[PDB]
Order: sequence, then structure tokens, then C-alpha cells
Amino acid sequence: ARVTVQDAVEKIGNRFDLVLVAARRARQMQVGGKDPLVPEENDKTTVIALREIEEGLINNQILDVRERQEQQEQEAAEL
Amino acid sequence: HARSTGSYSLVTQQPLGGKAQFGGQRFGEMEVWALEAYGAAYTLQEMLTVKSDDVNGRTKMYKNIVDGNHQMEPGMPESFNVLLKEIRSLGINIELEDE
Amino acid sequence: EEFDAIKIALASPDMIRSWSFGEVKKPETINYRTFKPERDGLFCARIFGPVKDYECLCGKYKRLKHRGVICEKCGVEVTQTKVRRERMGHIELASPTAHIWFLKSLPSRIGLLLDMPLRDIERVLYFESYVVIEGGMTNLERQQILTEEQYLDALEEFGDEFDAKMGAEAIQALLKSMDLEQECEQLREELNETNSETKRKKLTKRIKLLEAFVQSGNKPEWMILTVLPVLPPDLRPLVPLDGGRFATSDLNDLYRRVINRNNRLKRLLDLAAPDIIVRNEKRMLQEAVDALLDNGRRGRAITGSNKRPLKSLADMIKGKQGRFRQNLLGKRVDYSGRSVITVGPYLRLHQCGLPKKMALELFKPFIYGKLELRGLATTIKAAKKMVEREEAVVWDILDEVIREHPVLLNRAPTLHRLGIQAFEPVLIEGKAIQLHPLVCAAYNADFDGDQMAVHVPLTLEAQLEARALMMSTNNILSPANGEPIIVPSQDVVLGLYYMTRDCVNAKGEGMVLTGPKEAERLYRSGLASLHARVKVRITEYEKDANGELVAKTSLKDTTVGRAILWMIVPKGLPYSIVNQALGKKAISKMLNTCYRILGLKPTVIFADQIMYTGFAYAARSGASVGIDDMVIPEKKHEIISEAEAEVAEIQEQFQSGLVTAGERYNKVIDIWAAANDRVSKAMMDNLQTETVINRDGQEEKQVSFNSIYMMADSGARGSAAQIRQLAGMRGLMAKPDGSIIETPITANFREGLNVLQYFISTHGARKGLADTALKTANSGYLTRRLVDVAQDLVVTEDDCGTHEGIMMTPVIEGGDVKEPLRDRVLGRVTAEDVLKPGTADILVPRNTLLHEQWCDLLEENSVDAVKVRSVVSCDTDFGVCAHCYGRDLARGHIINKGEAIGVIAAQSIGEPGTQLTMSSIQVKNKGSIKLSNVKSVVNSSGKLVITSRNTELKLIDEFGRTKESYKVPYGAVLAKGDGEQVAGGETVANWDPHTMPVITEVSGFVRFTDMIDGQTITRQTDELTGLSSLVVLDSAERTAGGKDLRPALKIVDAQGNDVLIPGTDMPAQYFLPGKAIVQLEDGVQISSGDTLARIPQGLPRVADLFEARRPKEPAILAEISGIVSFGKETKGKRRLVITPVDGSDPYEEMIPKWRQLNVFEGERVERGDVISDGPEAPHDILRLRGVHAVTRYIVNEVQDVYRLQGVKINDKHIEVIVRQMLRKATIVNAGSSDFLEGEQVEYSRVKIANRELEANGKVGATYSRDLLGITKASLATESFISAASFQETTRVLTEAAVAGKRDELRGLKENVIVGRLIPAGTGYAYHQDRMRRRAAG
DNA sequence: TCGAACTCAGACGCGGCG
DNA sequence: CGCCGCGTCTGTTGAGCCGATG
RNA sequence: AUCGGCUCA
Ligand SMILES: [Mg+2]
Ligand SMILES: [Zn+2]
Ligand SMILES: [Zn+2]
Repeated sequence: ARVTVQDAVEKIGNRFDLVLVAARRARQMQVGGKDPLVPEENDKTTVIALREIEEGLINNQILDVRERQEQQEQEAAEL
Repeated sequence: HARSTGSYSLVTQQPLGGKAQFGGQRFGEMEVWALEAYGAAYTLQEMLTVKSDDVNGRTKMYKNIVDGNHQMEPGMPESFNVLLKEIRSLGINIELEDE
Repeated sequence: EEFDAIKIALASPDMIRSWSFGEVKKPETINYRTFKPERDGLFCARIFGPVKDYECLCGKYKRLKHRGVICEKCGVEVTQTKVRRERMGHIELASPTAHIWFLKSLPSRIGLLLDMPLRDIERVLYFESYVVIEGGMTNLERQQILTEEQYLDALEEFGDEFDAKMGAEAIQALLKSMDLEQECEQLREELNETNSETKRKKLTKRIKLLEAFVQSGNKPEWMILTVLPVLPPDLRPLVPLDGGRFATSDLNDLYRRVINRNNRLKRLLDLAAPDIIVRNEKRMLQEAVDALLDNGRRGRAITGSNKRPLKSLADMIKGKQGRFRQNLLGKRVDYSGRSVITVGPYLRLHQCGLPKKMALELFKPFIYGKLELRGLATTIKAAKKMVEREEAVVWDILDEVIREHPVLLNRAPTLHRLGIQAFEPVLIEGKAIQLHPLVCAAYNADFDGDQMAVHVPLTLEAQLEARALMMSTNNILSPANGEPIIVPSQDVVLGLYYMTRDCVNAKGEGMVLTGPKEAERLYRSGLASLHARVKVRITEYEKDANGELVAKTSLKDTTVGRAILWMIVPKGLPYSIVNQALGKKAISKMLNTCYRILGLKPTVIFADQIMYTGFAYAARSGASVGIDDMVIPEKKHEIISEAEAEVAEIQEQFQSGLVTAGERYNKVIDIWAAANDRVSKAMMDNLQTETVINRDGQEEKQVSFNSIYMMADSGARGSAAQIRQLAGMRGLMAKPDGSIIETPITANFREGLNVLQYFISTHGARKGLADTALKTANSGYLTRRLVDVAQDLVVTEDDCGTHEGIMMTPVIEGGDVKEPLRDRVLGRVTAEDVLKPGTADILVPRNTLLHEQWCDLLEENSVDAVKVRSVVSCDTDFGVCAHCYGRDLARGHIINKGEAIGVIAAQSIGEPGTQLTMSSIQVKNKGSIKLSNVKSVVNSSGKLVITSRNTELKLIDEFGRTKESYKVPYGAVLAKGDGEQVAGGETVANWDPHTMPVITEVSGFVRFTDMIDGQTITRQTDELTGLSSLVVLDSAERTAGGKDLRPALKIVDAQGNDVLIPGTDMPAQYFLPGKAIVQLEDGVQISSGDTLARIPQGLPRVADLFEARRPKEPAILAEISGIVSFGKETKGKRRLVITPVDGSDPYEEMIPKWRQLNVFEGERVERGDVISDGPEAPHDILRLRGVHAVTRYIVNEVQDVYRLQGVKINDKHIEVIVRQMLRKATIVNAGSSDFLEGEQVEYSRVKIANRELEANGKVGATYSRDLLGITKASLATESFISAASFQETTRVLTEAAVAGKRDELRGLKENVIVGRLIPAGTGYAYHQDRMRRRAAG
């Protein structure tokens, strides 16, 4: 997705919802401190989010499920 | 010519203009139509508040940029409330309802 | 802090005191010697605030310990100094004054309320007369103005039973005295009586205003002021100069004048000075105030020192310099720069260049962050100095930061949305912004001194938007019409055209190769020529299978150049793409075909490779132009000599008087034009194919290699006309008036030209130059009005669920093909099922997106009219749906909800405006003659003549689609029969281009009854022949004795009864109109097909259609069908007794008969049929025909003006603008709202779908429909910020202030003002989530 | 408060008078 | 109803430079 | 800050 962002569009559906999803993922990598999935190859967080979306790993419901799991398990392990 | 941060006006709090006094370029309404046709909506929110008029916004934006976090806290372009006071000085009760 | 809506009212004196912080009394500003604010002056620190943070004035308390402690000895609160911007003040006037806006604006809003005329109110307020408030004596009445003289007589005659006084106090008394209930109810009850238009309109306006005051909550007496407010200091600073001078806004001056007048009038009022002093002082106070409000309105503007008017308050909001346009819709911006552009061809089309130091100044804080993170600099100052000294680690970091970080390039003016794009930097050294070649056609940029601006996106969302929406490789189809926008321009095409061509002799003739690679080796080693015909072996791939490739090989017969090209075509294209000499049309087809088959990414790679190889193989040939190339034809002396001989002979014949004046002129220009044409043809027969070269034998001729001819043939630059300028005669030239001068230019640009030939070229040259510089004004103005009307509309809902729309048919009419069906149906969605001439073949579930395959299938059959779903009919309120609109032209699929549609349409319709201001009916092709709804009759000779305007001649092919269409007048002669195959080149219709016949389709006697000459007619016997008929005089010459009697022949039988129209009992006797002079006299019949009587005979167009402007020749239409009649005659103009078959007649007014009519006194018509002739007013069409009539009228006319000059825009962009004109309706019946007030139509359709549901049977109202120009439908809208933002700010703001409206924040401008997220595009989802939360609590 | 201003022009709506 | 005359209100977008005045 | 004048695409 360095040059053309054609595949991810079909992979989600809009030129717009792609922007919000990719921005949210790149935020999670920017400050939240999570680790990426696809290898870096010396590339910024934004293109990394786009590659993850294109390959088929970070959808929307996947984000929701994953954050729900981490929240519940850390809260339960707090005690 | 090129600018990243400099002077600011007095009555309306947005950057000066022309190379002689180290000002920023102009983003006339034609460019605003161009940027609405595309569908980009965050970009001109950025160009309307935190690079021009929103004071708290611009200081905190510079803080975040130099700090490594790329985000944005917007407010209200304060030349708008300049307009509010110019209208309600005529004897017209312009004033904006609350939530 | 957050809010939802904004609200206007009127401000009452308690409110004014509630805002303020302390009265202002004396007009001193500051001591000019000690720079301190005077106490109780226009800058006092007691009233407004401190001057420095947390310090008082005298200087006792300081800086945090005394927070809020109002110091006692100087009296200034100890808080920040960002309070000079917020606190207000007030002056208490000695006597009331009158607000201008509510007096001198159009209809005055005071004179309308009291109802007395304006002049009276001025003459009272100018201190000229008195007025009576209330007289207990009933002989006088309220409001009757009284001059001082009769005021005396009144004073002594009664004296005390009356109240009379002068000035603003009187108007307060009257404005207090009256109620708002009883007048409302009286006018309401007594309105219903007599529906005179004046009375109806006036009473509606009066009722509306009174009801507005009652309902809103205001009170009228607040219109005239008694406490002024004062705006804070920092909103009107006083800036120092170099040398003790002070520059201040005019507001301080305007305030000083009022302060002084107020103080002095108070003084004179305390001591009870004699009356005239008080009168003059009060009038001068009035003038000072209402010059402060807005300067040049009441009298003449009060100028400053420099003979220039002052700057009021009301002109710090208007104009091109006010707030709304200069400072609130377009900001200044930082993080930006600008410079001069220049080319670089080593790039790839998602890149651009940046000079080192521009990029080192824009990306500064990112650099600070990276340095501090790496640990090279501990603090910020270390980073400042390390960056300024420019140590190499800074260059390494800077190269790190800009990677993967797009910037935005812009060029002003930005006419359309391709004006700013998002590129990806590459650092270079120098001072100019390099830029790709292929993307200069979109910007409209040339490299001769243009300039370009650079912005950066800061945040993390905006960066993804600059990558996924507006990058350079994502938009390669223009949204006006899906034609690609990266055509290879002017130099690459000449390389592609010089590679792929063939010479007849070169070398390596006829030897065989094994692939493209050995062709490259041979051309490069110098054993073969770049173009010398050969046969090679190639391997080409087709993917005709189920989506996967298959390979086939063969020996093809081609040159060496084409076999070099075949190395870059990308494995999906047939080889016949390359076997030709590649003018730029072939290159554009090449790219388009790649896009169709293989998708996007191969198209980008392939386009870039074409650019590279074109450049490389165009420099390698060397292609210069020299004075030997302009080749003069040899046969040029003879042609001009012959033409001059001919003109000399015509001049001789004239001087002998044989021929007239104008005939000589016309014949001379014709002969000169013919000489021009054959000189040009001789030239081009010498250039194109004259290289004669020999190989393996005798001689052959091939197309040439003349540098001018290659630059003009392939399509790089130039054309045939301009080569003609350079070699042949350069034509005839026109003088400024517009005429054509007689003796033409004769020399060209190679032979050089004379003196006065040059002095004549200058005329046309300056006319062109002067026009090019004075279009742009009103072009830009028109674009602005369109964008401002179509602003709001966005695509909201998915499927509107409406039923049928409009119908599409070809418009090849007049001549041959103008628009097929294909280009008027690609993209739409079918409004129903279209049957097929092979029936039981239904094609839709009532609606399918008609993409290419379906238009092709529909082409293979023979249908010629479809019905499509148009955005003028969609029902969804506040937007449209996603099917009515259809295909998204740029993307290539169905449109996805959330786009902005108004702005795209307005930009793409107002952008080409820069190029813009610059007998017999013959069958032409064989085919059947078809006439439908036609009345005709076989003539006396045996052929056809028409008695119905309704049908016109349709020439139909063997399949059914109409080949051609012609309009033919009434009763003309035809040379064929209906429903037969007719040969082409045939005069199928004939008539004298002046003569209109009055034929009798019926058969019988014609005898003179009802006409007695000198009364309706006169006897004018043709002295040349002897036979004539009683001449129907024109209305002017026909006398008043028979003026009221229609000149009427009686088409009779042998018995005497009126001849009935065949098949019906309607008598048919010709009540002949004027100029219908019959030829055949009494006792003489007129049978079928015999002539009784012969009746001889730029940019503002576009900017005037879209304005709903009215022309001045209204072609009256037929209001109701059926027979017609006439009535009383020529009282200025005649009357028109319409004659409904079973309805009522008396509808009639004057008639323009001064032009030739159509209908006779006794004819049966259908509604909407012309009467007189001329253009039309669109309001009439909308009244009498529906909404589809007006849409089709507008679209075809505007499309005509555009299409005359080879500019094609799609058709949707005309329809949406019209759909933003018809959104206001007026009510005729009633039931919940008023009688005839204008009303947003969406609300009427919301009501009717509510109350006339099960709740009530029939009380929901009936509504007509209304049409408005764009400059007037923009102003009369719901929201008062979307209408006060561009034009008429004071009028709109005042009529909103009186009635107490409230804005609602729904459009797109309304949100770019206050700084929120647009409700369109990315900012959509969240923006409707806000609305969902507005509803659950 | 005397001192100019001039031939922009095209369109629209209102106040008088028939 | 129908002339006929009167005072408001509009007229491209970014930049570069130097006198004048307060 | 306003005004006048020249110039660029
Ligand atoms: Mg240019
Ligand atoms: Zn103090
Ligand atoms: Zn619809």
C-alpha cells in the first residue's frame, strides 16, 4: 500500500471507513504501545496499518473483540 | 518563502501575510470548495482551527508534535466570537443556545 | 461549552445594562504625553480591565497574592489582560433616537407597522413638523400629521383636548399605544372580502408581521434606541507609530462625536434654553448616532480628513473585505510556502521535488522530536542551535522524517477539485519545486513562470486522508465525464510517432528475427535502421478463458520500431495495438484499453514507461525546424492572377451599371474565398506525399518526413489551418464592426507581409486579447452563485422507493447524429421494466444499473426510448438517495452514501466557462416516411398535404429507430404518400418559403358570404391577371364598421349549408385571418389540396437560463384544450374567449397579435399551444406543463450551448441544479397553515403525509409549485447564516432579527464557519451519531 | 463648508398616476 | 389594471513593489 | 491600517 490503496478498499468497502479504521489502528501502535503483526521493514505506522488491512488481519469486529478480551482479562487479573 | 511559526495579528489572532514580514499563505474559499468535493473532513477542520485561530489548540498541538504524539484538540475559531460581539454591539441579541 | 443552535432576537434596555460594566462619560482616550488610559474615557481601566497581568494601575498590589482584590485608590480589578477583549460599556442617551436598519432599510418595518407612509416618518424625525398622538376631540384623528401653521389654528380652536408633539418621543408614544391583538383579528376577519391582488398581498404582509411580533415575544417599542452599547478596546485598537503618532480605527472618532453631542445636549437641557436650541441639538444627536450605525445611508457620508468616507460598524461585515468573506471562510495558514515550478522527468507520478531548505523550514518540530528522542540534544535550545548550524546529523534526521509523509500541492485559481493533489517528497538542492510532466494537464500549468504553494498535513487522520482519497495515482478519471485525464501531452507523442513508421528502402530490408531482443541489438549496433520493414516472431497472451491467461505465438510482419515497443506492453493486450503509426489518439486508446482489461496498477506502471521511452527516442532523432521547411506551392502566381482578373471584370460590369451595389460585394467575396480554398489544397497536396524514393526498381511515393508535417500530423502541435497560415494565403480579415473587408491578405509568414496588411491584422488581434481579459469576471461570479445554491445537498439514504421518473430518447434531430442513446443512458438506473419488441423478455427487477454490457444488449435490439430514474423526482427529504443519482463517474461503480453532490456539480459546470464565449424538405437517406397523430389529405393533383401541426415528418430506418426528423409548415405540398419507402435526395416536401396555404381538405363550393368590402376587407382586383379575391385587410387597415366581424368565407355545399369537417358535425367555414388573401373568387370551388389563399411572409445565454430570467416576447400558450373563440376588438389589444368543450369561457385578457398568430377564430386546440410567436418564459411552462417539461427544456438548451464548442459534461450536473430551484410552493386551499404564504415544499409533503393519513380525511392543503432564479432561491432559505454569508447581509440579517428565527446548523457552510466537522465524506458517521444522541434523551 | 460630480449598466421592486 | 418613473445592489483568484497620510 | 499606482500566471 506504499503506492496504491486499491485492494484495501475492496477488502472493507468504502474509501471513508478505511480511513477511520486505519487511523485507529495506527493510533494503537503510535502511543498505546502494542506491537505490529506484519514485519516492519523500516516503515511508518500508517503504511503498516494499511498493509495489515490489505492482508486480512485487522477488520473492525476484530478490533472490538480484541479490545474486549484484553480489557476483561486485565480487570480480572487485577485482584 | 517558507514558514512554520511566527507572528500573529492583533484584532483577529491569525497569521500575518507577505514575505517582508514572514507570514503564511492564504487558503481562500475556492480551496475550501476543492477540499469539500473530495470528501476530506478532518483536513479542513485542521486548517480552520489548530493552524489558524484556536489559541489553546495551537499551543497544545505544538506540544504534542514535539512530544511524539500526533493528535488534535480543537476549540472555536475566535474570530467567530469577534463576529458575535460586532453584531451584538448594534442592538441585536445574537447569542448561541446551549445543550 | 458545546451547543446546538444559534438564535437572534431584539435587545431590550435591561439587557443592554445587563451586558455592560460601567457608563462612559468623557471622550478623552489617553493622555498624549503620559501613556495612560484616561478615567471614564473610551479606554478606561476602571471599566474594562487591567493593562498588564495581575497588576493594578497605581501599582500597589502585585501578581498572585492579591487575586481579585479590587484596589481601592485607582479602582482596577487584578486579573488577566485577556479581559480587554470581552467586557462592554454603554452610553445613556439624553433623548431617544431611531435605529436606521429598522427605518431606512427596504420596506421600513416601522412604516409597515404603523402603516403610515415613509415620508411622514422622515419629516417628523428630521424635526420639520408635528404629529398628533391622541385627540380626545374626535374631529381630529390619530396620526394625521400637522404642519406648524395649521397647528396654530388647532391650538386656538380647541387647545387642550389634543396631544401633539415632535420627535422620537412621539413615535415611542404611538408605538406604545397600539395593541397587537385587535388589529390582527380585525384584518384577519375583514380580509376575506374582495380578492384584489393589491389588497390580498398587503393584508397578508401586514398580518404576517403582526403575528410575528405576537408569537416571537418581542415588543415593537424596542425598535428605537435609548441606551447605546460600546464594544471592547482590543476589538478596536489604537496602534502606535514610529514617531509619537497614533493610528486608530474610525470607530473611536465616530464615538467621540456622539459623546460630545450627548454631553452638550444634556447641558442645554438642564438650563431650559429656548426651544430652537433644543431642537437643533437633538437633531444633531440623531445625525451622529445614525451615522455611527452605518455611514452613507440617510444623507451624505461624513468624511474623514482625507475626503474619504468613514468606516461604520455595518461595513465591517459587508463587502469583499468584511468578516464573513475575508476573514472567516478563508483563513491565513501557517506550515506552508510557495515558489516557482519547473520540470523534472526522472520522477514517478506519485512524487515531487522539494528544495532542501524549504523542507528544513516546514518540518521543524518533527526534527526537534527526533533529535531529542535519539539523545543527541538534551534540551530544546541545543536542538535550535544544532539545526541552525546545519550539522550533517540534521540532514540524516531530516531524510528520516519526510519519508512516507505526503504534502499537498496547490495552484491558484482552483477551478475544480483536481486543483490540489497530494504528492510524496523527494529532496533536491536548488530553489524550485520540480513536478511531473503528465500531471500538468490537470493543473493547467505551463512552465513559463507559474507559481505553486505547498502545505503539510499535521495529524494522523489527515495523513491517511491525503494518502487514500487525494493521492495522485487514485484519481485518473475526471468527475465531469469519465474520460481519462493523463493523456500524453506534446513531446512524448512525437517520439512514439517517430519510432513506429515505415520507410521503403532503409536497410535490413526483409530479414528475419527471433524476438524483440534481437531487434534491440540490431538497432543499437548500427546494422539496421530504426524503421525498416521486417518479419519477426512474437508471443502474445489473451485471457479469453475464465479469468486466466493463455499464450500463442506467430510470425508477424512489422518494422523494427514496433518490435522495440512490444517490450513494454503488459501481457494482456493484443499485438494489433502497436501495428500502426501512433498519433496521439492511438496512444490514448492504448491506455484506455489497458485500464479496461487489467485494472489500475498496470495502467500506472504502463503510463510511466510510455513517458520514459517517448522522451528517450524523441531526443535521439533530432527534429528541428528551418526556413527550408515552409514550402510555398509552385502554382500560386496563376491562382491569384486569375482571381484579380475576375474581380476586375466584375468591377467593369458594375461601372457600366448592369449590376447593383451589394451584388458586386457578394460576388467579389465569393470569388476570393474560392481562390483561397484551391491555394490551400494545392499546398497540402505538395506537402503530404511528395517524397519520391526508389528501391529495388524504379520509383515509389510515400508519406513525407518534413518536420512541419510530422509535428502537424501526429498531433503534437498545430493543425491544418495554421500550416495554411504559414505557407499559403492567410485568408480574409474582418474589421472591428464585424464586417468583412473586401481585398484580402495575400502574403504569408515566409514571404513577409506589407505595411497595411499588418495594420489590418491588428484589428482582430486586439479584439481577441480584449475579450480574453474580461470574461473571467462574470465567469467566476457565475461559479460562485452556482456553488452557493447547490451547497447543501448530500447523498443521504440508500433507496428512496419512489416510482417512475423521466424518459430518454436520442436528439440527433435537425441533422445527423448529435447524441446516440448510449451516452444518455450509461449510468442511470431503469425506472421500471422496459419491454422488448421481442416481448416476454423482461430485463430488470424494475431497476438495474445500466452498465456497458446492458447498453450493448439494448443496442443489439431496436428499442429507442427508455425510462430512467432522475434526481428531480426522488422523494427523500433533505438529500437524495443512492439509486436516483446513479453511477459515480470517477470511481466507476454505484455511488456510496456520504458524498457531496452539490459542490461537485457546481464546480464541474462552472469550470469550462473560461473557453466558452469564443422552402423544401429533403430526404437525405432512404427510409420510410412515418407520421403519427397526423391530419393530411391527397391534393387535387394526387399527392399529400398536411392539416395538422402536431405531427412532423419522421424518416425511419428499416429497423424502427428514427433516422431523421423535420418540421414542415401548415398545408404545404408533399411529393409522396404516407407509409411507403421513399428514395433519397428527393424533395419530399415543398412550399414557397413565404407562402402559407389555406387549403380546403373538404370538397364543395366556395361562395362569398359574411364579407362586404370596406368593412372587414376591401376589393383589390389584381390588375395584372384580373382574377383575385376580396382581400382580408390587416387589423390596422380594416375599419371599425366590420372590425367586430371576423372576415369569414363560408365553405358551402351545392345546397347552402356549412361544410362540416369530415366525420364530424362541426361546420367548417374559414374565418380568415389577416394576409389570407384568397386567389379564387366567387362561384369557384376549392377542393382537396387546392390553395384557397396564399399567406406570404455566448456566456449570457447560460448565465441567463440559470437565472429564470424572463424574455420580452411571451409566446402565449393554450390554457385549456378544445375549440377556441375570440371577442371584443382592439381596445389597445384584443380579447381571447377560450372555449372549453364543456367548461366555462370567460378567461381572457389582452392579446399580442402584432406578430403572426397560429390559431384561427374557430379552431380546436390542446392546452399548451402557442398563440403569438417568440421565445418562452419558463414560468409559463412550469404553470401549464409539469416539472419534467421544464427540466427537459433547461437541460437541452444548456447542453446545446456547451456542445456547440466540443465541451461535453454529463447530464446529471444540470439536473441537480434544477432540483435546487423547485423547492418552494404556495398554497391555494388551506387547513393548517395560512392562505397563500410561500412555504418550503418539503414541509408541505411532511404535513400531507401526516394529517391526511387515518387521522383526518381531507384538510391537508393543495399546493401549486413555484420556480425561482439562483440568485433569489439562495437567499430565501431556512437558515440565516447560509444566506447572510454572501450577499444582502443587512437586509437578511434585519428580517431575521425582527421575527426571531433560529439557525439549526445543517449545511456545509454553516459548519465551516463555527469550526466543526462537515456532514459529508469522512466527517459523516460521527456527525450522525451526534444526531442519534440528540434523540435518546 | 463654492465643489465636486459625471456620461458604468443591467435588473428588480416599489410609490404615483392614472 | 397599466404605464411610468425612482433608489439599492451586484461585477475572478493567489502573490510583489514604492510612495503618500495619520 | 487605509488609499492610490505599476507588474506577474
Ligand atoms: Mg503560464
Ligand atoms: Zn491600585
Ligand atoms: Zn430517490
